[PDB]
Amino acid sequence: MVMSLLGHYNNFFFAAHLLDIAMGVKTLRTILSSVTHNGKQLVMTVGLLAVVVYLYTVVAFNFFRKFYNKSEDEDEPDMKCDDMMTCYLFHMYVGVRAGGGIGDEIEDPAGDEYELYRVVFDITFFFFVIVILLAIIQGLIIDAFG
Amino acid sequence: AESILEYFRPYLGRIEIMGASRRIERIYFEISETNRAQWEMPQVKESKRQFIFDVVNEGGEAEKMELFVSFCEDTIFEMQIAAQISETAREAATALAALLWAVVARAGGELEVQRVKFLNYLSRNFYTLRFLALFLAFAINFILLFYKVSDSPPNMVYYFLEESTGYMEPALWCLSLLHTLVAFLCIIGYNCLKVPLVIFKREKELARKLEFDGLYITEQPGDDDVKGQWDRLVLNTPSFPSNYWDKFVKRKVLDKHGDIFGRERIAELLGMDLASLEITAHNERKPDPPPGLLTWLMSIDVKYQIWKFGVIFTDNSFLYLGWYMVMSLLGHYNNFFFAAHLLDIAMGVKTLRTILSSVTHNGKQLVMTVGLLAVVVYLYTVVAFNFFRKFYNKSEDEDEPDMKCDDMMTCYLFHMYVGVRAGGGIGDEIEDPAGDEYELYRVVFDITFFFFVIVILLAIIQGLIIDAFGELRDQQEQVKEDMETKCFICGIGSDYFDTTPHGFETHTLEEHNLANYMFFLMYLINKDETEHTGQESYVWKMYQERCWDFFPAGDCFRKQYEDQLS
Ligand SMILES: Nc1ncnc2c1ncn2[C@@H]1O[C@H](COP(=O)(O)OP(=O)(O)OP(=O)(O)O)[C@@H](O)[C@H]1O
Ligand SMILES: [Ca+2]
Repeated sequence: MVMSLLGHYNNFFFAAHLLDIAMGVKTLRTILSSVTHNGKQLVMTVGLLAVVVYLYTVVAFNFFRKFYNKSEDEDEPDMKCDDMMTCYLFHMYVGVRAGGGIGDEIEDPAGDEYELYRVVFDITFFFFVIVILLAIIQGLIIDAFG
Repeated sequence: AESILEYFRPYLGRIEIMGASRRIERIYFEISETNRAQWEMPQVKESKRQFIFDVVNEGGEAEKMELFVSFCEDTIFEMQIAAQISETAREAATALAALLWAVVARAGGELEVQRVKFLNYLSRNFYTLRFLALFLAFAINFILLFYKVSDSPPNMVYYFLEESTGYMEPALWCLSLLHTLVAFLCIIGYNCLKVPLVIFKREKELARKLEFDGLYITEQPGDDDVKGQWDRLVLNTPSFPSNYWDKFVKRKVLDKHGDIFGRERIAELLGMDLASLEITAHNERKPDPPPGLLTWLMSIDVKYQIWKFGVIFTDNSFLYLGWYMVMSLLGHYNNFFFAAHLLDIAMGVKTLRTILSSVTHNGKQLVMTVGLLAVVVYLYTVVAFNFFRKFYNKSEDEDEPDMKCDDMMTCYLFHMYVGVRAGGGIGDEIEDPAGDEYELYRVVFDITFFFFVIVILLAIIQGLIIDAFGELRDQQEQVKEDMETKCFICGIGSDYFDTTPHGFETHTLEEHNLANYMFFLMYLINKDETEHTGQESYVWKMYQERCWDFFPAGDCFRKQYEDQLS
């Protein structure tokens, strides 16, 4: 009722009705219920992913400052390593997505210093929050529907 | 007589044993109310849960009852030990952090006496100290989330830039000072509370091994286990049974094997030399030596102290707490070392401990699979090292100082670091094979590389870790459910008891209940041997002789008397 009434506010609020109804045929209601059926462990797993990404953020904050830049010529006003908050946001928003961890969006480690101290960082980041953690999260929701 | 029966319902306790008649018999006794009151303690219930999960899951049906009786013997110990208790980004960050914390809390000479008075307070409330430690770690990390680095001091300076509010800067200092103390309190509480359990367990196990076996006198020590060797340094001490009840157990071993072997050798191996003095001590009377308080108390068994310290340090929980200590201490090195605490604690809620254990649960094949992936990538590296040199370059104009094909080491590193990741094998990061030469000799290389180390090998590795977690969940579910379809004492399930309504509740609540035996074992202790009934002494004799035939194991008063009582 209230959304239908607010629809006459000259807006698209009518676009929020289809949903509620679309979920009338069970085979979709079960899907919608699967999200919260097993959420008590889903929230813990999400928290674990968040703390692992934060751990990597603080590891790379005071060791790999000179890599996190967006490669702008003659000036680098954008550095995602100076503040802890911006670095954490950048990791949590870019590294999780992408194919492969934060090895596709930062400078090449071809430089002599810390090369072997960052190749392992990239590999373990790709191995611990992409091929296991996201796999587990996707598995939990899909398996509950089954 | 309904009223008296109802009043006396929570005291009478039924058990069922068989023996000397080859038929099931009933027993009755009185359950003291203090024991029932102390039964529902926070530690006791979780210990029972852990014990039942361990017994049902780790395989049984042969030593099950022996482990049951052993658990009873151990749990009596802390039932005793319980006696000593008498008296913008910031807007988003706060909202998200509060949600995470909320769900975690939803599932998380005469002057020396005052020292003991204050120290006994820690053992009473021990879990809350750990709760406070987790809370402090959370708060200090959330404060840490506001750091910044500048090229000049306010040579890089890690100056902490707070918000417009000038507060919360010294709060970091005070919280850092407070966290170390509230973790040291946890350490002291653990050293005061839990270590008697493990010490007593080891003492009891050694006493059982010596009494009913000659592993340290007759045949040989196993000489292959650190636990089975480090204990050789305590046999000579005069105070070996420090916490076990049998404080004169040394007599039994020499009385059982001191004749078949060298009696002097036996009486010298176990310390306690000159057994004539021990024999003649109980001849005239019991003298009372004068007290030597605070004068000769320094003289203590050095060997026993060393052995106890070894048993302490070989443990895992205490080592974990000490690791927490050392990291907290190193935190005051003006660093982020406080960021390594959240973890250890975060893994407190099981549903995460199972995930953490799944990584190493099946690692014995995981390492082999990783090695196989490494050798396959190396094989492709040596295949492409002497055939496809002119492709591996980073496309720099007018000069190519960077070639990842010249050295074998650089080529292998480049493959192992780039090709595995990426979507598709090494076909997205090197030159196009459109050139006429070797085109069909490299298209197949790219395709097979994408097919053999990406869509199979990584899939297998991801499958192994994920599936193990599923197996762990299934194991926990099965250990929860199996106990709901059997009795853990009877050798039969719920199907036969379900022929009548509430049959299983009747077979589990008033008949053998897994808790009536708990009261029975310590009720036998209180009543002197002269007052034992015609059956109490019967079971007590076997219990002292370690024969578990008196458990029913197959039928409980109903299969025997089906026709007479249906
Ligand atoms: N032989 C048995 N002894 C005890 N409980 C049994 C037995 N067989 C089945 N059960 C089931 O186990 C329940 C008690 O054991 P459980 O491990 O669940 O105890 P708990 O976790 O302390 O809590 P609660 O007693 O409320 O279930 C009984 O209520 C019954 O449903
Ligand atoms: Ca008598």
